[PDB]
Amino acid sequence: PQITLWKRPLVTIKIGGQLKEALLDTGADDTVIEEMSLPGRWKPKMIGGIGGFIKVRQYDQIIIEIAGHKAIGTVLVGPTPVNIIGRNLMTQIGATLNF
Amino acid sequence: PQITLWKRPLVTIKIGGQLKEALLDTGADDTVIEEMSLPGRWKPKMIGGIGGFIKVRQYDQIIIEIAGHKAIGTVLVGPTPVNIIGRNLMTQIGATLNF
Ligand SMILES: CC(C)CN(C[C@@H](O)[C@H](Cc1ccccc1)NC(=O)O[C@H]1CO[C@H]2OCC[C@H]21)S(=O)(=O)c1ccc(N)cc1
Ligand SMILES: [Cl-]
Ligand SMILES: [Cl-]
Ligand code: NA
Repeated sequence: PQITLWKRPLVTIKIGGQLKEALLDTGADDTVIEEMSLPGRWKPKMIGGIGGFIKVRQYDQIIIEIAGHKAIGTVLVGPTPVNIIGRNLMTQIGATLNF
Repeated sequence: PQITLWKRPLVTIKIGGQLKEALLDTGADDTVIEEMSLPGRWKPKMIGGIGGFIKVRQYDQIIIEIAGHKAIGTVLVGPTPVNIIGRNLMTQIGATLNF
């Protein structure tokens, strides 16, 4: 699609067998999801934004379906106030900003 | 232009006669820039990101060039780690997300 920015660019994702809503966020380097279980190994990470840092679990090689488009990559899991799809996965679905 | 997301989508802005770099950020409702002087009165605002909230100064009807496009609108000033152009001004320059 072409998604205008009058409202938050929310999309449906599928991750870990679960359907969720997430924000397409060009200002996020990494994808960060609210607490949930994911399979395999993880390692701890700190990520920072406005407000400061939160501690997250970094899971690699996670498949996510984003608006119907499959992508694989790193997913960070932790106490984010919103599920955010970052550039690491947006590149994989061919997302661009146009003006 | 068409901006891919392999790198941070940084653009040049001009505000108060000064060039700055800023991030086109679809996950930001609001434009928030690092401390600087702007004309007129400001109003209080709290914004919440990853990390928690911060207090900012809200300036309305500020003239700002973004990647060579004129916008006039609300600019928040506060301790953001990076200058961020949010949806409020990205809509003024006609930006969309496409995939
Ligand atoms: C501040 C940016 C440089 C970085 N952020 C992404 C940004 O899009 C967040 C993403 C976001 C969105 C909602 C809540 C928390 C974080 N937006 C944000 O803080 O926007 C604030 C300004 O406008 C407001 O509208 C949204 C909250 C306000 S971040 O959420 O801190 C972040 C940092 C690292 C990663 N990997 C992923 C996300
Ligand atoms: Cl990745
Ligand atoms: Cl590409
Ligand atoms: Na893994």
